[PDB]
Amino acid sequence: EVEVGINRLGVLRADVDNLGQAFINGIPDDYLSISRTATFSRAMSRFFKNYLNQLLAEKSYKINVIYAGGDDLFMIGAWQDILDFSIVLKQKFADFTQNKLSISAGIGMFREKYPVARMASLTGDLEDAAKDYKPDERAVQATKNAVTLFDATNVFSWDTLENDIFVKLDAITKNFEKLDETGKAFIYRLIDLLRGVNENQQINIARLAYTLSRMEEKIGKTFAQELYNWANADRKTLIMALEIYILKTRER
RNA sequence: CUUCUUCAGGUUGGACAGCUGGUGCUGCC
Ligand SMILES: Nc1ncnc2c1ncn2[C@@H]1O[C@H](COP(=O)(O)O[C@H]2[C@@H](O)[C@H](n3cnc4c(N)ncnc43)O[C@@H]2COP(=O)(O)OP(=O)(O)OP(=O)(O)O)[C@@H](O)[C@H]1O
Ligand SMILES: [Mg+2]
Ligand SMILES: [Mg+2]
Repeated sequence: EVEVGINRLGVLRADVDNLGQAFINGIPDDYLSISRTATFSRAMSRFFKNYLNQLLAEKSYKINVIYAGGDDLFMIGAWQDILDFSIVLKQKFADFTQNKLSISAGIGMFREKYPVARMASLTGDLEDAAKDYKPDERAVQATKNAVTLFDATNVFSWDTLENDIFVKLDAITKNFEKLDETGKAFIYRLIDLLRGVNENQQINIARLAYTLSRMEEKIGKTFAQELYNWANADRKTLIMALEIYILKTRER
């Protein structure tokens, strides 16, 4: 049903972080009652089932939800629908839970005949890679508040990190729709030369020099140097946002 | 039976310098 995009099947596995701990010791001991525990349980279950149904039915979503139940989530649908509903899910969970419970997800791209058992297993281990996220290896236990985006090693977050990646994605989508339609061939050049930076650095600074060299009447070099500015501090962020932009805008 | 057989300066200087278009589609689980 998509016109510009990719022919991949995206899935979502959202698991609330430390819900079992939120039941063991999350609720205050002084405010401990059977009615209050039942209220919290029913609120969470109603949230998941009912509000997932209503949130998808609010407007046209290409999602074919497999399971909501409780504390878990499975979804299969259009790849871009999975990506743009992950943010909706995180913001709705934050609003309903008042930013008290963390959630983790995992998204995988699959063909039209990929093994669905393999789909689920890969999405589960990506979910675990999102569950075991720690900015620093000093504090006990994991933050658990992360999302893996198509790879177990690509553990991004939902915080200001995801804010940055989505701001970058929106900016790139707005800017790079209308190039000269001929100089855009440098995009794959950048992608394949930034795939990993632990090796010959000569070509990276060479591409920087080439971008500086490119001089005509265009948007200018404001964003053409913002690419360089974002090409050093944010390496994995730039490659992830750029790959998301490419997959969204690929003429496939 | 004379008296120089060429000497001294400019050796390239500017202008453009790669643009446009396509850009993995079909067949199978
Ligand atoms: N009222 C109540 N219900 C359930 N467990 C309760 C309660 N009071 C105390 N406890 C204790 O908590 C743990 C729960 O462990 P578990 O039995 O594995 O059960 C599942 C699941 O049945 C239950 N669950 C899921 N959804 C709900 C809702 N909506 N309401 C109540 N209970 C619910 O919680 C467990 C889910 O396990 P995980 O998803 O793996 O936990 P996690 O948050 O994802 O951890 P992490 O991977 O992020 O680190 C028992 O000890 C029980 O006695
Ligand atoms: Mg859970
Ligand atoms: Mg669970």
